Amino acid sequence: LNLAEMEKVWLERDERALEVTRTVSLAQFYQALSSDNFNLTEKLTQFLR
Amino acid sequence: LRHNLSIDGQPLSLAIYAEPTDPKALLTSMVQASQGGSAVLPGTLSLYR
Repeated sequence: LNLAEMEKVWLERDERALEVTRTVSLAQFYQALSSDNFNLTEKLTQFLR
Repeated sequence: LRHNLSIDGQPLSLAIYAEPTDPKALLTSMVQASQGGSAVLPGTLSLYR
């Protein structure tokens, strides 16, 4: 009975959620950061040096 | 002499047996009842097939 209740809740409150894909660039994100905005590849090359 | 008995009081006429009515049998029978159905709940349409 508990399993049937679980299945009933699942099949009633089931909702096909909207699927959204977002592309994020780390360089642009770090360059447009609100607090610490900096050049990602410049900092990477400096740290590698 | 008045009560029509013997010399020792024995009745001169034999008392009737007075056969009883005797008991009778008893009977029982079946009893039925009727009911209706429950209200049909509108099934929440899922997404499955």
